[PDB]
Amino acid sequence: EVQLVESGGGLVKPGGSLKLSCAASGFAFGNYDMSWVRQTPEKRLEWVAFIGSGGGRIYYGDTMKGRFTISRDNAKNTLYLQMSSLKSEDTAMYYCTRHYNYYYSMDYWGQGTSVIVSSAKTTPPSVYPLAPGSAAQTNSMVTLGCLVKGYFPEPVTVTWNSGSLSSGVHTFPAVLQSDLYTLSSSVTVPSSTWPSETVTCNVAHPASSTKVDKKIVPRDC
Amino acid sequence: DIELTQSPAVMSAFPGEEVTMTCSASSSINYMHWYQQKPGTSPKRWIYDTSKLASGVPARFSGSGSGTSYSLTISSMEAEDAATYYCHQRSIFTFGSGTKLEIKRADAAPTVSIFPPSSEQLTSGGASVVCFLNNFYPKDINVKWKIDGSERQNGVLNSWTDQDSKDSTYSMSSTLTLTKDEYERHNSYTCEATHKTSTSPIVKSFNRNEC
Ligand SMILES: C[C@]12CCC(=O)C=C1CC[C@@H]1[C@@H]2[C@@H](O)C[C@@]2(C)[C@H]1CC[C@]2(O)C(=O)CO
Repeated sequence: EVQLVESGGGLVKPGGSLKLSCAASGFAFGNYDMSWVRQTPEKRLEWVAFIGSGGGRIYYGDTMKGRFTISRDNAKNTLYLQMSSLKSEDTAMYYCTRHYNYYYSMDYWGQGTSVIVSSAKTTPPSVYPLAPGSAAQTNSMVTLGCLVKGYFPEPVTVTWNSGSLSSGVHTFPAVLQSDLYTLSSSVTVPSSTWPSETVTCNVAHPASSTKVDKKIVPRDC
Repeated sequence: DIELTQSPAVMSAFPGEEVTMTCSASSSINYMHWYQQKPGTSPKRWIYDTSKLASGVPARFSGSGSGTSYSLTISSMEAEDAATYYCHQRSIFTFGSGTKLEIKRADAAPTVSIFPPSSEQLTSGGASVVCFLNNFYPKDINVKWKIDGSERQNGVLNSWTDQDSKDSTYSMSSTLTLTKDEYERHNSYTCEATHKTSTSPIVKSFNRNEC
């Protein structure tokens, strides 16, 4: 029923600006106080801004220092947050939230929209098959993998045989390496089925609009 | 600045235990709220006004406190309760840093697999040696790399997954990144896992000169 849907996030250079939107449905949007909350990469949660139902009462968090401006258009059921002079500490997931009564708990939250402040530019990832090779295995099961190196920004999505190998998958959280992201994904299948049955990793990087398939072939020694 | 702190930052318990977590304020305040978060999704209202349960919250949960001290309590804990719980109050800028509740289970040793650098990465001039340690418990595990018989510490990056939603195991990758020329100067590469499931390590290796 109730829905809150954020948008407008993205990459942004230091010193720039960005306007975030939050579209509402399922309730009388003009009767409710609204807020923006942000979650930093360290998972810390910070109350950014608050606006009363009529648009005539406004508050800001301690580090906002005049660079943020919250506003709303009750006619179009939308809440906004204008950001300016953005700094590296402003990188976070930005959430649209709604208030219940006058003790200011937040009874519904949106899906979140991500904001990243840096000089880095969008970069597609390289994708490398991980066959055992000189490290051949010998059990009823074999484990294979894919290495995904050098992309920005997060995230990538990894699947195996188009999601038909779902069980036995571990896709590890990404880490920054030379200020570019890298992760690996592993899959475990019966050893009797490989290489007789093909195994492929499907890498998708929406921000660079790239999609690659790497078949896992046994190495030519 | 009224500030919140939460204790413990991390705890773990088997299903069926009583669980308690504390939220402290630098000065007295009232009407405390608690929010539950699970990986990949938004925070959810769980407890509000210190004691009221949000909709859909089982009566095993209860919130209480006053003054500068508050707490959230779970009777007969169930696996779905695993999450991060954050306190917050109407005069507070920064949410408390949260307690992460994790599921205790039986000890399990890791399935270890080593992967020599791909020929495609080598073509580009990089050399990543990848070692996977999968389906283990507890989370605390130690990985060691040996290159031609001597320990190596530079250029290693380790990454754990969140506790597995189906079996409560952890997995982790340990990756040794080297330049292609530094990779070509050595032959024996070894990834060792030392866990409290056994005093003797699990060991996987290869010689670069093979294949
Ligand atoms: C309840 C309160 C004051 C009374 C009111 O009519 C509405 C609100 C909601 C927004 C709250 C605000 C104050 O408490 C100060 C807060 C927390 C603000 C959100 C950000 C804030 O300005 C701060 O972070 C100050 O440190």
